[PDB]
Amino acid sequence: TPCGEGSKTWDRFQMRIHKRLIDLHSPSEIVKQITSISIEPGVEVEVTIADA
Amino acid sequence: YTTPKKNKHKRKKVKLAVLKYYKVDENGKISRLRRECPSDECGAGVFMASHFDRHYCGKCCLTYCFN
Amino acid sequence: MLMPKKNRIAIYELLFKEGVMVAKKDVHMPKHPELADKNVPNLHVMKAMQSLKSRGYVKEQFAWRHFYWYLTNEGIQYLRDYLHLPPEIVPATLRRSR
Amino acid sequence: GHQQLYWSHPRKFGQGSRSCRVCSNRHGLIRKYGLNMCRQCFRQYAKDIGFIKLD
Amino acid sequence: AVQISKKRKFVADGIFKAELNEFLTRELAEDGYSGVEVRVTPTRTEIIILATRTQNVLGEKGRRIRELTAVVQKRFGFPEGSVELYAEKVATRGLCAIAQAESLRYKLLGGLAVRRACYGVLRFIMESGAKGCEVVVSGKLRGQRAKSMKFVDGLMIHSGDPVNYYVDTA
RNA sequence: UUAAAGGAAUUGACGGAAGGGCACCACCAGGAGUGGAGCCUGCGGCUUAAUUUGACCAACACGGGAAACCUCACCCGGCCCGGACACGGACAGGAUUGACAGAUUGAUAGCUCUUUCUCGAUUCCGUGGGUGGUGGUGCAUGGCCGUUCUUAGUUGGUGGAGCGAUUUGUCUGGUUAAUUCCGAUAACGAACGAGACUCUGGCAUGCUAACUAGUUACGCGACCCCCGAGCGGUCGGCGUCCCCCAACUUCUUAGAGGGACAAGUGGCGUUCAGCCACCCGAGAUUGAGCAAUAACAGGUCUGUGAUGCCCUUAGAUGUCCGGGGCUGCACGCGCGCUACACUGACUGGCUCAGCGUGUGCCUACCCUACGCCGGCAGGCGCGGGUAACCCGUUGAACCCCAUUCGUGAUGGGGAUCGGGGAUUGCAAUUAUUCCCCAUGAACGAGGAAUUCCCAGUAAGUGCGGGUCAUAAGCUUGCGUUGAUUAAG
Ligand SMILES: [Mg+2]
Ligand SMILES: [Zn+2]
Ligand SMILES: [Zn+2]
Repeated sequence: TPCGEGSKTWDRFQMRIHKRLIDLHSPSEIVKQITSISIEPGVEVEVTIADA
Repeated sequence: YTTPKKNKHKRKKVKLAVLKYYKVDENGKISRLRRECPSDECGAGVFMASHFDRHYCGKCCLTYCFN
Repeated sequence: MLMPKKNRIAIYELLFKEGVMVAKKDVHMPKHPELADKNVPNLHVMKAMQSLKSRGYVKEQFAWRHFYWYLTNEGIQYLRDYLHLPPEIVPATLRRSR
Repeated sequence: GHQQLYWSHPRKFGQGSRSCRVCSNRHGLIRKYGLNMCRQCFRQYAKDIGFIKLD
Repeated sequence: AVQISKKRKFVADGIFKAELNEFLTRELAEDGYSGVEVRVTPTRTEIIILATRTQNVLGEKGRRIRELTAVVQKRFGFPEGSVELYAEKVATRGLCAIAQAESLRYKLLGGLAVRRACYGVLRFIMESGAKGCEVVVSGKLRGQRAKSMKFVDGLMIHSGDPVNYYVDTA
């Protein structure tokens, strides 16, 4: 409630993010053709380092 | 909304209409009437102030001791 | 406000060479991040762009909390004349992209 | 003015400094996760952040 | 700076989407704004408007993009030219509820009656292939006590989860 | 003396009017108990310089408000302009800033004053002007929330009945959690609301997958072994993605899909809708989210640059700064903890979990392992963790076994209260918190009345978020232990 008056309500905004995982052994110039292949706003993919 | 003890008014300044701080003699001769401010930016640019026994630079804020 | 004249040049030189700046409505904030070099405070950036609205020269709205700014047509030509600048030094609103 | 005692209080720990991000409520805000919104405004921006309703 | 945790990545870009929504609603109120969509790239990033009138959101040679992108750059901290907006004409102008509510704003701020304004926007959506739609105009009408008009027209669901994506509220 | 009184039909609301249904915000049957006692907290009152303020089932642990100052409006006092822009004069032969000394003050506020330098047209003054407002008015409003209202209701079109308001549709019944169905029929055909749907809870020895999860197998290491053997027992000891010097998914994580539908068998009823148990089965009512039409002069202008009007505008209701109050006590009221023991309490052993948070563009300060100093609170160095990667198999409490105490206002109770020790911080004083020793009050099961709830449910029991520098007797989630009574 934007005020303090009511009858004691409590809403539960819950946000649930999922995650998956994939290994590679590959050289990392063609890591660039892993990235730029979907525009896709609904993904958050991350690039792990290729120093090994 | 009365306030009878009368809070103080605005800071009115010196407003005295006399500078004249270079006295002229012997058909043109220069006199520093006050000592100049010895700071590391304003050598012979501005005047170090003169109280009746102490001196203090009005800009660079170093002081001359009580003598 | 105070209008220190070497510092109004500091805020006019960026408000002219781009038509944007991003002040944030909190006046007791010690430093302006976009200028960052000529020791200017957050407060005058309001209190000079108040003066640029009220002549009729700049135009603004209000964010969540930030200020944005856009130059009018009258504000463009007056500020190059204010800073002694020719009609070849131009603001970044005419054409900069390709 | 006169910078020596102008802003002399510690605006630090405690609710003198924690302001709302939206337009500065200083009564009952949410420091969790860097949201920093007023709780009255969390129903204005529930669907837009990603805090959808009970599912 | 050094990177930060994953639960605060997701409220970072969440609060990024909420803020330029609020600014562009104030910025593009008179042009039929109707939301934005973001795309994050590790290059020049990519945003679009959904404007009804793609005229006024453009300038001459793109002025009201290039200063509408620079404040996006110079507020959040995007680097030197890594973000770009685009105008885009929203399909079926009378089907997203935000757009004509911004356009019936100026049917009330234009100076018409509310009853000419409400029925006019009500028939428009209907003839734009609608299944059911309603408008409530509430507030201080002719008189002193604020009483409210509603113009429910057709059939409309209200409950369950399908009042999330069969409907759009404004 | 007065603009209605009076007639008849209609819709609502009501009746200590009849019929028929439902609810633990209702009862019966029962337990937990509050009201009795201590206390923490909230509201009234009184008192005060002020004890700022809103609300009186749907107010009274509420303003996500557990305030030391900040926040903060209220009180006492000191500064600042952060009163844009337009009008004229004062601005070049002396407009406007700043500041050391000192009697200045709460004050290293140049506030004022004596003295006197600096700043550079920025301004100051006069007048019209925005402006800011936790200033009024929620009975001018928007958004939102609350409620009758979680109970089963609401509506057109089109016909029929009626001068007409309106009505049938929306029904006698049978049944249903339910206008939910059957059927009955001047009504026929539809929309919401219910349901469906989303989440969640439960079975997948099926499917796909695992150096951030594991199991099993093996080689090594170490102990034990009647005896002395080990394919013997123990190991969260080590290694088997490091370029194979092992496979695999039961347990962990999810992802799709499968799974229950009242299907089968009987008794019922118009062999209609359906109800009653039984058999198979993990399960034969998992629990909540959303939630109609029409409304209340419900609350909030103190979340909001959502906001109309009024008020206030520099001797400011603007705003900074220090202190006081928001906490004061002959009294009453409401939530809530501990109790009032022997089913207990001590002391020492033995012991098993789930939910989840964690280092910042601003804002600088997080989770902690370990090591070493302290009888405790703690202190220093060393690390890991932006996290299924570290805290961490989260060794929680209750419990259990082992000893001490025996119905004693007692080792039950720990209020009250003295002194000392540390941590937090700009500041602990009106006790922030934590620890120690000492002090040891009522309280011996509770008047009239009243709440909450029926299956992992009430309850005992702890942990975790949120407020957080310090902070939980509050709230919101978690798991453990786990019921008596009910099908009306
Ligand atoms: Mg507000
Ligand atoms: Zn100098
Ligand atoms: Zn008043």
